[PDB]
Amino acid sequence: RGNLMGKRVDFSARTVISGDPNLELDQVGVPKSIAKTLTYPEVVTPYNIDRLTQLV
Amino acid sequence: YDRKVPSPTGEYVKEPEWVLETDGVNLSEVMTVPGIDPTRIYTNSFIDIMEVLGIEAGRAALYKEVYNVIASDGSYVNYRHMALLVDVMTTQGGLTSVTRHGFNRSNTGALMRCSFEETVEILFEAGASAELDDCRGVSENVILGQMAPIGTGAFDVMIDEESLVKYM
Amino acid sequence: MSEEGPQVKIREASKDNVDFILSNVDLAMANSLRRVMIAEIPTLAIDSVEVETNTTVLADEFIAHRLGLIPLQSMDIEQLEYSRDCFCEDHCDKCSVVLTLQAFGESESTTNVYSKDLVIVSNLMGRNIGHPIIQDKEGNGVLICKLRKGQELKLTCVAKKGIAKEHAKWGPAAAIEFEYDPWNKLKHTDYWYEQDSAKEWPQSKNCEYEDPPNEGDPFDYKAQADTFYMNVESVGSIPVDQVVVRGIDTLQKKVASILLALTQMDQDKV
Amino acid sequence: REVALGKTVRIRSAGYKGQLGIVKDVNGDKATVELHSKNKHITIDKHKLTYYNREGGEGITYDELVNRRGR
Amino acid sequence: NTLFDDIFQVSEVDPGRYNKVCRIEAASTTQDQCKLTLDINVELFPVAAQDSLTVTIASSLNLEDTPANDSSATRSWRPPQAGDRSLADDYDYVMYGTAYKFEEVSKDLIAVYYSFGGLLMRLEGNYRNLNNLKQENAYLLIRR
Amino acid sequence: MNAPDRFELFLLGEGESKLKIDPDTKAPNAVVITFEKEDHTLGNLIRAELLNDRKVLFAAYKVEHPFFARFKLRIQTTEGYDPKDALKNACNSIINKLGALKTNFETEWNL
Amino acid sequence: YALATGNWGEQKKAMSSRAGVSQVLNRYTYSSTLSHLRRTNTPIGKLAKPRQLHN
Amino acid sequence: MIVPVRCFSCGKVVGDKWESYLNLLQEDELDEGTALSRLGLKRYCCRRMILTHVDLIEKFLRYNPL
Amino acid sequence: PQIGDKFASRHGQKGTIGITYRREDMPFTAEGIVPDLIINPHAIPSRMTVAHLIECLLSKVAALSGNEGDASPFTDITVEGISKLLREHGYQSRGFEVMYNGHTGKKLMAQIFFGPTYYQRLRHMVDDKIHARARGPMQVLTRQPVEGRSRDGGLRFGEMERDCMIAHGAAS
Amino acid sequence: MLRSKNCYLSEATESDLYKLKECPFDMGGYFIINGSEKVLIAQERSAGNIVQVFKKA
Amino acid sequence: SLHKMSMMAHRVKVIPYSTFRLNLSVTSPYNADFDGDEMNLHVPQSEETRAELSQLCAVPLQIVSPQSNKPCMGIVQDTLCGIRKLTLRDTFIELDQVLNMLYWVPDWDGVIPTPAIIKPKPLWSGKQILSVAIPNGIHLQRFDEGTTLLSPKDNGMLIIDGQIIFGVVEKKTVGSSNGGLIHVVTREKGPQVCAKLFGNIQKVVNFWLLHNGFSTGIGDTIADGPTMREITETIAEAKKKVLDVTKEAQANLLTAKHGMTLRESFEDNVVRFLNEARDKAGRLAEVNLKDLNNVKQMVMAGSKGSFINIAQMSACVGQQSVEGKRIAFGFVDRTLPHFSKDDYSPESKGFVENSYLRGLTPQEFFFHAMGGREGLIDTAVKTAETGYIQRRLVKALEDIMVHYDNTTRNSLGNVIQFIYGEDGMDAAHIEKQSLDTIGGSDAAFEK
Amino acid sequence: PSMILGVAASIIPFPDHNQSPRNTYQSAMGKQAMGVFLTNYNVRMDTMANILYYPQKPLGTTRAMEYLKFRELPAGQNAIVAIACYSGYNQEDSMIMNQSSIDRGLFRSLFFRSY
Amino acid sequence: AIPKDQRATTPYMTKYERARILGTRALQISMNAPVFVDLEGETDPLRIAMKELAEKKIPLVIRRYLPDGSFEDWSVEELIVDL
Amino acid sequence: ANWPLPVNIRRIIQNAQQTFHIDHTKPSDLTIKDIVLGVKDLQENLLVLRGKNEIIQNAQRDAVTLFCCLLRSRLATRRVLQEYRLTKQAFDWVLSNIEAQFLRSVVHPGEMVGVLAAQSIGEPATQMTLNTFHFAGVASKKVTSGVPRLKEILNVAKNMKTPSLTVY
Ligand SMILES: [Mg+2]
Ligand SMILES: [Zn+2]
Ligand SMILES: [Zn+2]
Repeated sequence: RGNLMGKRVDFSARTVISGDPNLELDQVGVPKSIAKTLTYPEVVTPYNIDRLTQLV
Repeated sequence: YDRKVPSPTGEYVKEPEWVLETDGVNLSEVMTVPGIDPTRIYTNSFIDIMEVLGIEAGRAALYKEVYNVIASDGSYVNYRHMALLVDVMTTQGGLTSVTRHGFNRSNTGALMRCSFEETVEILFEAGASAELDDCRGVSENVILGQMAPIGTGAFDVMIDEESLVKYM
Repeated sequence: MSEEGPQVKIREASKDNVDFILSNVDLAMANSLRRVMIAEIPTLAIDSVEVETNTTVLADEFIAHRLGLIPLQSMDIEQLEYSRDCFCEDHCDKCSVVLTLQAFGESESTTNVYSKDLVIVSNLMGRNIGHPIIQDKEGNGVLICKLRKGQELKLTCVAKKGIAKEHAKWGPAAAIEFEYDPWNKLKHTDYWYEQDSAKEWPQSKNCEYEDPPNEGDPFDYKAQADTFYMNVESVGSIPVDQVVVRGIDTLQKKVASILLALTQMDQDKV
Repeated sequence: REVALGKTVRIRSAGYKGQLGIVKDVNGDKATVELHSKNKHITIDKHKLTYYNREGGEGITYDELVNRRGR
Repeated sequence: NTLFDDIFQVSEVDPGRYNKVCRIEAASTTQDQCKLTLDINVELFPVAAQDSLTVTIASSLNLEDTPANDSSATRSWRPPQAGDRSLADDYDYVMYGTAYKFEEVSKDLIAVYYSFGGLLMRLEGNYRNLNNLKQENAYLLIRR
Repeated sequence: MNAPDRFELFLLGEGESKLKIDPDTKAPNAVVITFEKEDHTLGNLIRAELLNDRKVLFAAYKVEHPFFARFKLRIQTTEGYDPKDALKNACNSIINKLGALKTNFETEWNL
Repeated sequence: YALATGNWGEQKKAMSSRAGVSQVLNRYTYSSTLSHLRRTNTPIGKLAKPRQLHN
Repeated sequence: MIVPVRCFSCGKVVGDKWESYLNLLQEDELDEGTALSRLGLKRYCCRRMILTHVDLIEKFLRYNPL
Repeated sequence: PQIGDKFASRHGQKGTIGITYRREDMPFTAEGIVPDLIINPHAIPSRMTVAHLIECLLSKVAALSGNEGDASPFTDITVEGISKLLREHGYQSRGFEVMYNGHTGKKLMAQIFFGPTYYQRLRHMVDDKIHARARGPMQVLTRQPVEGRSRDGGLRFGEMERDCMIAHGAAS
Repeated sequence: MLRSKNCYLSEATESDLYKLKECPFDMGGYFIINGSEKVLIAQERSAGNIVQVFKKA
Repeated sequence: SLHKMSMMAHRVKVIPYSTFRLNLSVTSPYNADFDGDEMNLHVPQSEETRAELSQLCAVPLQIVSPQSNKPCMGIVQDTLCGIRKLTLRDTFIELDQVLNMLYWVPDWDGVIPTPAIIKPKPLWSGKQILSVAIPNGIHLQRFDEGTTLLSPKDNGMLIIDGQIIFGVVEKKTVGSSNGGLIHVVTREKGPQVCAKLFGNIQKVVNFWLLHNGFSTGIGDTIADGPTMREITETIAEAKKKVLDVTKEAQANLLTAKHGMTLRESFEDNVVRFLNEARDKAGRLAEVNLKDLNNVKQMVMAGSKGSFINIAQMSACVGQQSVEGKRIAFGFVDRTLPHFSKDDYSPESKGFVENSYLRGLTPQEFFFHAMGGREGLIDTAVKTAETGYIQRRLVKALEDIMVHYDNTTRNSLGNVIQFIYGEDGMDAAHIEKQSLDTIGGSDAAFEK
Repeated sequence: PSMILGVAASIIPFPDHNQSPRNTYQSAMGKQAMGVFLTNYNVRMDTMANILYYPQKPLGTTRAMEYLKFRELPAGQNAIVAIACYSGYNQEDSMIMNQSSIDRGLFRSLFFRSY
Repeated sequence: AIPKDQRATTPYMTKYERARILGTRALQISMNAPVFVDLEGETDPLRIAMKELAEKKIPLVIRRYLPDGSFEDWSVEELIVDL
Repeated sequence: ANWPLPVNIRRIIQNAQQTFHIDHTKPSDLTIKDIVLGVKDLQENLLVLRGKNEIIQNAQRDAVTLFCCLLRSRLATRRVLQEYRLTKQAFDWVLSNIEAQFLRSVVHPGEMVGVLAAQSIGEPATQMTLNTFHFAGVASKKVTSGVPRLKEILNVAKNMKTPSLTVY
């Protein structure tokens, strides 16, 4: 009940929420620090080789 | 009380009637009292409803009780959810309480059962016996870290050679 | 009397406030002028503080903030170049003013430190900038900190050009009164009368100055706001008339820069 | 073995002119410099910022390659 | 492009919980069956009880030289110029709206409902005799 | 700390242009101009002056987000009239009005 | 030990002794300190009567 | 601790008004409102800056320094 | 102070900073007074915080007159006396003021309540609550992510989130 | 306990408290053990030697 | 996380500040505010999870809640009051503001609608801009009490081809109502269209309200002299009736209702009289309030407040009750030491005849404090009890599946329902409808 | 009659005009207010110490807190508050605070940590 | 146990099946699997998967498992997509 | 008469009247035979089970009785020819739209209905206010309702606080 059906996970963040009337219905304002910390693994493909090289 | 008795001309009208309210539960003998209507007698206690009526009548009484419970806050709940709940509670021949002595004492997998109540007792029972866990539930797959056969996992995806050579 | 443009009429003038009436001008222009006057005038203020000895009971950040909030003379501010646009390492005589403050506790009683104790050690080259503004009968100026016997304060400050948009310490104006249409002739607002509008809502002081009281005439839908009553108050770094002149100049410079950018992009396109 | 490591420096040009900080990490031509008054870290070219002494004195450019010392 | 014309003497003006919009009921002085119930803005058109207000329903504001056409719908209305001319110059109150109801009352009386952006007007008359050329998207011009 | 620098709202960064014009396909003879580092101060004045013109059929501006100091201005003019010409005329009129106002204020303060 | 851990009793049998008798002084605000210095607690452990404000 | 240099709301400089305010309070026996009016603080935004100020610097100065 | 810092009044009206504006963008009265804080009126009717408005009016009167205002309970002070004093000062019976938009300078309808009000800063700041983990330190026994912001911990995917995801049907 | 009969600050004046680097606004009433300030929370208990009658289930 | 709406998939937008920013319309399903709330964010690590989150847990995909068969998201807070004030009959907008509002709304076709009034001065009605925001092809028709095709109270609703004809938009149209505009848009067009409509409406209403302004003040809870006199007269009449009832009961001349003793009937009569008096005073205070009152304006919009709030804030506070009864005799036959023994008057038993604006006496202050403490304790117990109940319920039905044979079975394969919901229909795709055959008369049915 | 309140409840102005839960919330949250906790700071070494730059006495004082030394050691500031729906950025419980006031030294504070 | 003429399952394509197919196609494209349709310059695997599903060019077979254990195979191109 | 049903016929007919502009004056094109045959075909085209044997056919037939009754009520010949005046193309469009909406409103297999029901029942439980008292009508019987009543129903308590009985 504390380590099988519920466990701590990676690639997660938590910070104080706030309102923004200028945002869309499906949109969340992520702080720059959180974006720079959290990462997503992308497989290099001919369609994104230049973008991935620029990011690297 | 007022009852919406249909009018002889066709419309629906409010016909006042006398209703007796009792503070005791003895419907076994009250139904035999002459001068009353035995086909309309209702009791807020569903436990003894199936003592004199059927299991289906008990399920209907339980559903009515739940609907009356969710009636004052103004929230509206779809009939399907409450119907499913009362059908689960009355799947067997009697009331199945939502507790460790009710739906728990079933034939489901030990791993999925032991994740809510005390665990080591049922684990010891499983060890003493030799029952087989089919691992077709959600709790077993969560424990084993596999894709549970629910939602997107209810089917299997395969690749076909005929369609593969069809396109190109 | 210059062309059919905006007209001015000064009611009251002083060393810290100017009262004038704006006529033959649109609301947007007046609002833009007020915004520029409150958040666009370049001034001079302390930006960097170097602390050598601080034995007082106040924190270093406290004293730095208090020094940065102290107004300074900015009459000849157009002769000082921005630090970012200056070809120097940190600060030179043509882009900054250096001030040093030294305080020690000699007497047994508390020894106050005032803005008049600041001493300019840089070379002003004849420019009228950097002098602290002391608007007080006693001449002491803004009180910085209080230290007793034994305590010693010694630090060096650097003053740099800036605008109120970057930080509020560079603002030359304190509060600007803006009002138009003392009577509700344009119906731009709806009053909150409980029993009567006239009795519950006090009359503004600008009602007597022109704007004759309305009558039971039909509402005029072809009228627009053209007369504005404004009162500009200055902190002391810049005179009020100079504040208004510099606000107008800044607005003109911004519009001219927009026009220049448009012309440059048109030339680049062709 | 970079010389620009743990030395008090002053940032010139850009928007951080006149600021005081200490170099922390060097990544090729870019180096990470902290700030004294501001609680933030910024990355700029190592050839741009000047170099001062730890105790305090005159400041020099990136010519510290020929003199592996402070000041 | 004119579709209606009458005198419509007005009576019983009472807005109701409002300060800028009034509801005026009028009856034509020529026909004994015509009736009107229209909402107007008294800030620009301050009418009073027992008054004559010539009304006119037009499909378009163009002059008689240009015949009625369906190309005037969704034309991205432009601010009026100085040299342009229109039928509105002869009136004091012109409103634009859409018809949304055509009800039948009694045997020969029909009611036409219009909505001028929120202001509703109800017009009655003899079917196939007076209100036989009203479809939708019609102007309303009122003269003092 | 994620707090942006205070100078980022009024200083043009590297690789950024003050003006950037994009044609509008929604309506003919319509363009969209994006300004940088401006916060309503030039936007209101420019919109009012453009609306003061007679050959301009549309003039509006908006600020997408208070975080970034940038507003978009959309101008639609009549047939045969360049929106850039209308913008230049509005700017020239603003300059003339500001100069006249400054001269009048100086004359009034002199006495 | 009693004044530090807050368990009123000897070192042994601390499980059966009361806890929270001694607490670190709250010095975030003068009002907070004054409130903490005039605080009472009733050891009870489901029941609404003891929590109600009696007359 | 010490009087703020500038008013928070508008930005009027009140750093030299504390000594004059105390002197007017303790020589001329004027009430707070009259002293505030004499000092030139018209808007209540500036009035609240020195009307509700606590001089905690003296308490800190009471302790013996180094 | 920055966006996200918790602030509250003396009447249980807590909140956090959502946006910040400069002096030019803030609304202003005819005398050039801009507010330090702006509070949504929707919080008043639900919470029945009449004392907030009463204290605002009393503080405005005290600032205008210079004398300390008595807000002790069970006293003879009523709203009518404060209103009379404010009207004598010549501002408004109920404290309403006429402001302007500021962005355009146009007059604003629905006159705004104005006046000083005591506010306090709470110990909860957004700087001490923001956390983010991506493959940080590792535990020993359970070999699951550690717990705690100070030691670079990871948020727990509890059981409730598990049944929520189950109901969503997102098995992967 | 601080500011008690056995404490040095019981008879100290404002000047003495300032000299001893102690805040005159401090009220005492707490124990200083291991350099940490501890306050004993009052414990609420039923009064003894009192006859009480209750009805059982 | 109680319901599935507590988990949503959003689109990342990088912002220059260290906080989480979300649309105001998604707070209702989250049940969250901005007073210091904390919320967690999880990112996927594979294409499988990313695609399934985008196609299954997207925010627009959960507009209609399957629980209550109604949309779980709508216009709330000041946007509701702004949309109510904008759609008023007397609301008119000038040319420049109309152009600004039109440009603010995205996906705009660039066509300026014809103003309602053209001759004296070009003026656009408030409903025109909202109709521009609303996409075409949507038709809605709601009839309220006393609503006709020429309704003078501007009640009800009627939209034709995405154009507002009449009716002030309120919480019954852009709220969480089953027959509201949001439900119709979601059922007719795609969820993306509904999200775009949400954004456009929010933007236009916020822009209009920014330059208009909305406030509240102390005077909004102040009634005139005659209204307070009438309230005091009603309270005095209720007190006189209570005193007469007490005098009748003390003389043993009051009959006891069957099934209860004299004390219970007397207490029921007293509480009924007090509640009726409070309701009457509140109704009088609400009636006296003008249309320009800010609290009343918020009440009409439905964003916040209620009739009871106005009553307790302006006219009179209700009788304080603990455990469903009046204030019990904590002392020996007394409630407080300041009262005499055997005092059954409403003031001594916890009736607050004052109001929040007027102030409270110490006795009613103590009674109100006791009531608030009881309420806080009740919520504190109830949250834990309902949490445990929810956990047990989730555990009970955590393995119920609808299979490809349209039967609902558990993990063991036992059949509990041969067809889901006895009809095999999704909950989110059901709307309330009227059957015309059952109702009416035989003659009407035949005709 | 006002003597029946506690230390935290004695700071609330006009507590009789508010609902009881509001008074309870204010009393609970008063202990978390930031201010000058003691004049003995700068000589003590505490784990955490938050003090205010410019503490200010409340304008709406109460007679009960005269003996509580609240005026000598306040825990807040007098800020001008406008109750309005401006820009729609202060919905629910959010608030809009002036940036110029922040730059001029409003509500800023000091933080002390000891190891 | 793979009947064809006795397939009683719905001919339509469920939301879960659509999500799974789109995800699998996107993942395969991301890991450099051959694409049977032109991309129109697109570079996002998920949108390429949606484009392939639009014209029914995904070579996949859905195996729907009956509760007893039997199953029937449905081709992607033969499943009607309406949601 | 107001009951929740899958497909909204009124919205469909209103949309079909708004499109395919109805003159309201010209005679209609529908015939009695065409209307009756179209209604019967639409009734036969509603599939929710898709079986072949008699049992599944009967289940499909009696699982859509309410929807068939509503469709018959809303698509009567007199109603179409008098109020909902449409043309042949409009009628065909209405039938096709109704069939498509009904087929799209079927529950997708693989959905967790038990968890949905549990959440839909538990959410109002948390959202309810205090439910310990105030549940009294004419007679102050202190009838148990709300959270305690729901808890005792779920636990199936053999001794409820306030047993009741109703006699007609
Ligand atoms: Mg909250
Ligand atoms: Zn230089
Ligand atoms: Zn000021």
